[PDB]
Amino acid sequence: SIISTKYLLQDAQANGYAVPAFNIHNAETIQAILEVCSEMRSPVILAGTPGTFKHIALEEIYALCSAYSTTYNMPLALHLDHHESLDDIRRKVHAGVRSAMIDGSHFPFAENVKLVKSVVDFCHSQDCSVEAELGRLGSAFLTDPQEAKRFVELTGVDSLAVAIGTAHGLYSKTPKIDFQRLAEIREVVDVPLVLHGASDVPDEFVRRTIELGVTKVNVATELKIAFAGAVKAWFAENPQGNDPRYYMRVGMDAMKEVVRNKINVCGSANRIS
Amino acid sequence: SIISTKYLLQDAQANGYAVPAFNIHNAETIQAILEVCSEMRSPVILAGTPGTFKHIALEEIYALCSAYSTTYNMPLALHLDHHESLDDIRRKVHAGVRSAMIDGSHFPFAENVKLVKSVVDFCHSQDCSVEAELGRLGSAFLTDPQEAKRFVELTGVDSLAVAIGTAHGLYSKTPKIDFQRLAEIREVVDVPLVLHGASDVPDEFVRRTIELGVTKVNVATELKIAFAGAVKAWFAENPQGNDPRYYMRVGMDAMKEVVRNKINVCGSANRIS
Amino acid sequence: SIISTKYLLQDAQANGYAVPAFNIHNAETIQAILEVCSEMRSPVILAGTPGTFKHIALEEIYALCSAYSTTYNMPLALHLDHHESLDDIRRKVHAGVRSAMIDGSHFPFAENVKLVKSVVDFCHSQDCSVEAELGRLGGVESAFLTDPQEAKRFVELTGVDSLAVAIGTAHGLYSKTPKIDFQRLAEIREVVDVPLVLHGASDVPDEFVRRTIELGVTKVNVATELKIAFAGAVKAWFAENPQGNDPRYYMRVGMDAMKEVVRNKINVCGSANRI
Amino acid sequence: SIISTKYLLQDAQANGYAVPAFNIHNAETIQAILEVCSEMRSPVILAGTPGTFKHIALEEIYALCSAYSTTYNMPLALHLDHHESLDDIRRKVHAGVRSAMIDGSHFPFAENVKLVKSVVDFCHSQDCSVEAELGRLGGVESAFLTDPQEAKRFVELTGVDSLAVAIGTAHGLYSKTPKIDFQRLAEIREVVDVPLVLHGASDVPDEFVRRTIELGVTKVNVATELKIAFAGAVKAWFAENPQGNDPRYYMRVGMDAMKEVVRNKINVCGSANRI
Ligand code: NA
Ligand code: NA
Ligand code: NA
Ligand code: NA
Ligand SMILES: [Zn+2]
Ligand SMILES: [Zn+2]
Ligand SMILES: [Zn+2]
Ligand SMILES: [Zn+2]
Repeated sequence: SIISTKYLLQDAQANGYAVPAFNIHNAETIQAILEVCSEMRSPVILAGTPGTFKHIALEEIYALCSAYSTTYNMPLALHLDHHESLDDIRRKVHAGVRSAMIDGSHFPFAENVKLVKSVVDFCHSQDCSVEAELGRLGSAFLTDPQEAKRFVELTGVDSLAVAIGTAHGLYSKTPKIDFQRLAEIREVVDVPLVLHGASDVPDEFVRRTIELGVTKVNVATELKIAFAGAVKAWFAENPQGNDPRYYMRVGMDAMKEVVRNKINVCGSANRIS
Repeated sequence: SIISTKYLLQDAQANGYAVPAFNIHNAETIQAILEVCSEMRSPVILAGTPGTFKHIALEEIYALCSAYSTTYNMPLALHLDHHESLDDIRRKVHAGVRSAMIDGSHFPFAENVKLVKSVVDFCHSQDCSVEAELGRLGSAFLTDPQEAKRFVELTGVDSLAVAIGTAHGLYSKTPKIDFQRLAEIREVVDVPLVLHGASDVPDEFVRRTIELGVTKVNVATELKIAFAGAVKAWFAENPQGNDPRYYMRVGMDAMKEVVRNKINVCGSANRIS
Repeated sequence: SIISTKYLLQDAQANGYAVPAFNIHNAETIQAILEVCSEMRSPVILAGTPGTFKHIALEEIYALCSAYSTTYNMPLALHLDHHESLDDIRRKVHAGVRSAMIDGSHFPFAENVKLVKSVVDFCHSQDCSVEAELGRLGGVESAFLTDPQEAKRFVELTGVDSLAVAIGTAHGLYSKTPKIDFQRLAEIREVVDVPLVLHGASDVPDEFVRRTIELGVTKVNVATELKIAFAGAVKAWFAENPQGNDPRYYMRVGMDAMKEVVRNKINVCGSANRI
Repeated sequence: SIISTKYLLQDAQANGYAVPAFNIHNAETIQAILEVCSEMRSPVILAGTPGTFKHIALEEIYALCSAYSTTYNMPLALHLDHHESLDDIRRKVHAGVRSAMIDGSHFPFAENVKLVKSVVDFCHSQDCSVEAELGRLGGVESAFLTDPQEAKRFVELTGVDSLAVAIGTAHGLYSKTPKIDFQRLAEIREVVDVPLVLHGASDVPDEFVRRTIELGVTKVNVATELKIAFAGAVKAWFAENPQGNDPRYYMRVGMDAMKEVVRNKINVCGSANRI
C-alpha cells in the first residue's frame, strides 16, 4: 500500500513525536531503512528529490516501495521532496505517489502562494498530502509566525516546512536554532510542522524542536555519508572484490546505524502496530 | 510484461543468434543492461541465482523488472539461474517468474531426471519455461550426445545447458571448447542449447558455438568486474564523495560496455521490434 | 487510483453539495454509474455492503473499480457500507479499500464507541477514511434519532471522518411520505463539524434531500431505487423478448434505466460539474 | 496469473481430452464457470469476442480474471475469440491477454496467411499463443471445409500454435442434426500436429464432440448454450417474482443454470481432474 501522510503527521503531532523522513535512492537504501523501521515499529517517510528520480525513475522507486510495503507488512508513504513544478508533481502523482512537497520558498509570498495553491488543489483531488515551505533554509531566512498563519490559510497545505536556523548538509559550526520563533509559529499554525536540514543538528536541539511542535524530521546527508563511507572502505580492503551482495550490504549496515539514531531522537519507536 | 523464454530461444535457434543472459543484482544493474538492449534492439534474459535473491528478494527484483518492462517498452524474461529445489522454484513462480533453470547436474542421471521432471511438470502448468543441465561445468565433465537426447526425452525441458569446456568465472588459461561434441549434441537434441560460463571466453569461440547451436549465452562475472572496478576507481578519486547518482552511474557505464560487447558476439542486435 | 473520501466530503461540505453514494453489485452497475458521472463531471462514491460482497467478492469488485479508474481517468472511492467488524474491515482494507463505514449503531454508546475507535485507529494507519453511525435508521423515538450532544461526544471519542445520522430516513421504500427531523439535523450540525451522511435516500422527496444538504449533509446514499429501475427494465425486456438471450442487450436496458436514477440523484445532490 | 494456452492444449492433445473454452460477458458468467471448474478440477479457457468487449471492455474483463485467478489460486487463460486485426490484438495483448485467435478465414489463402503471420510474429514476442482458422464455419462445399493439404501449408507458413477447423459446425443452434465431416478432421490431423480447435459446439450431440476429440480436437468452444441457459432461468425468475429486484437472487439463478451446461461440457470434453 502507498499512502499519504495526512493521518500520520497528525498522530505525530498529537503524541509528541516526529516521523523521520529519509531520502532514498535505490533498492538497498530503501531496504536498509525498512529493516530498522520494521524492527523498531517506527513509522517512516521515504523521500526523493527531483535529482533522485534522474538516477532511478519514480516508476521504479514506486514499484520498489509497493513491493517493500508487502515485504515488511506496512503501508508506505513515498514523498516528493523539494519538487518545484505543478506539471512534474502531476505526472508523479499519476504514477502513484501520495505525498508531495511543493517548494516555492525562493519566490515572493504571493507567487509562492499561487504555486502552492495550484498544487494543493490538484493533490487533494488525488488524495495526496501537501507540504510547502515559507522562509528559506540556511529575514527571507526566518519564518514569520503571522506570515506562516496567513500562508497556510491561503494555501490549504497539510504541513509546513519552517526556517528556524537549519540548513541542508553539514554545518561548519554548531547551528543556532530559533526555538522561541518555533514556539511562536506553533501557537498560530495548526498544521504539522516540518524540520529540514536535520543532518548534523545536535540531538538535544532536534528533541527540543519536537517538544515545540515539529512532526517530521528530514535526514539525507548523514545517510549518504555513512553508506558511501562503508562502501569506500570495503573497496579499499577488497581491490578485486566485485559482488554487490557484499559491498552494498556493508553500506546498508552503516546506514542502518544512522536510521536507528534518528528514530531514537524522533521518538518514533513503537508508534505503529 | 514478464514472460517465459519458450518462443524467444526458438527464434534465436531458427535465426542463428543467441540471446545474452545477464546476471543482475539490483535496480542499477538491470537498468544498465536495458539501456543498451533497448538501444541495440536486442532481446535479453535477466537472471538471478539463489544467492542474488538473498541480497534483494525476488519480490523486489520482480517489481523492478515489471516497471522496467514498461519504462523500456519491452516484455522481460526474468530467469532463475542455477536453482536447485522444486519448493523454491514454486514459490518464485508463484511470485511471478516465468523462466527457470533447475540444476540437478551434480546428481546421477536418474536423480537429475526425477528432480528436473518434477520442475517441468509444475512450471509448464504455470506457463514457465525450464532449462536444465546435463554434465558438470569446469567425463562427468562433458555432456554425452546420446545421454543428452535421452535426458531431454525423459524430462520435457525447454532448453538444455551443456558441458563442453566452459566454466564459471575467469579462466587461468584459454579454455578448450569441444566444438565437435557440441555439433554432435545439436544433431540429436532439438531443444535450444545454453552456454554457461561465457565470461572470459574468446569471442571467436562463442561465435562458433552459436553457429553450432547455442541459443543462450550466460554472462555474470564480466559484468561485476566492470561495475565494481568503476565504483572502486570513483571512491579512490572521490574520498568524500557519497551520492549514488554519481558512483552507481560510473559502475553502470562500465557495465554497459560489456553488455554491448556481448550483444555483438551473440548477434542479437536488431532481433526485436 | 483508489482513494479515500476525506478531501472529497470536505469539498462537498465547503461548497454546499453532496456526493452521491451508490450501492453497486457487479460490472454493469458500476459501469452505468460511471457513464453518467463522467458525462455530468460529478464525484461519486461506489458502495458495497457485506451482503454485496458475498455475491461478487471484494477482491473482484476492487479489481473492476481499479480498472474503471484507469478507463475513466479518475480516482475512485470504493466504500464499505454497513460493515460490522474489525476483522472483516481489516481484510478488505488490506485488499485495497480506502473508505469504510463501521456500523456499531445497534450497540449501546460505550460499546459503539469502543468498536468504532478500534476501526478508526486501524483505518487511519492505512489512509482509509471512516464513517460511523449513532442512532438507528427507521422512520419516526430515541433509538431512532441521533442526540446532538451524544453525537458531539461520539465524534470526539472515536475520531471518525464522517457521521451517519438518524433523522427519520429508512432503507428501502416508504409506505408514506417520511417525516424527516430537519431540526435535529440542524442541531447536530451545530455541534459536529465532520461531514454528515444521509442513509435511506431512495424514495425520499427531492425537496427534502435538498434541505438536508443545506443543513450539512455531504453524502447521500442510494441503493433501492437503482435496483428497482434495473430490474424493472430487465423484467420488461424479457416480456417483450421471450426468446431473447443476449446479456449485451438486456443488461444494457437495465443499465440505461438505472442511469436515469443516477442522473436524478446527481441533480438533487448538486454534484454536477464539481470534479 | 494470466497465461497462454501453449502447454495447456499440448497436455490436452497428449492425454486425449479437450479444454472447454467458454465465452464470457461479465463477472457472474466468469464466476459461474470457475465455480464448476474448481470443483471438477478442470482446466478452462475464458473467451471474449470483439462484440463482448464492446459491452464490458477488455481491461475490466482482464482485471476480473486476474483477481479470480488469485481467488481460485489457479493461473487463468483469457482468450481473444474471433479477433480480426493486428492493431486491436496488439492493444489487447499489451493490456495483458496471452491467448488470441486471429480469424482471417474470410480472406483468400495468401491474404489469410499474411494477416495471421503478422499476428503470430507479434504475439509470440509477447508470449501470447495464437489460434487461426482456415475454411469458414457453417453447416455442410469448399469454402466451408478445411482442405488438409492447405491446412498443412497454412500452419507451416504462419507458425500458429493451434488451428480452428471447418468441418460442418456452426455458431448457434442447428435447425437439424449437423453433419460433421469426421473423415476430413482425421485427414487434417494426419498432416497437422498442432492442437485443433472445434468451434460451434453448442447444440452438437455429445457423441459427435467426443468423436472429434478422439480425432484430435483439443479445445471445444461453447457460447450459445450458456446464454440460453442463463437467460431462460432469469426469464423464469422474473415471471415467478414480478416484484423481485435483487440481482443477488436473479443473477445467481442464471449462474446456476449456466453451471449445469458447464458441467455437461466438462463431462463431454473429458477435462475433469486434469489440473
Ligand atoms: Na543539515
Ligand atoms: Na567464465
Ligand atoms: Na429509503
Ligand atoms: Na453451435
Ligand atoms: Zn530539505
Ligand atoms: Zn551458470
Ligand atoms: Zn444505509
Ligand atoms: Zn467460434
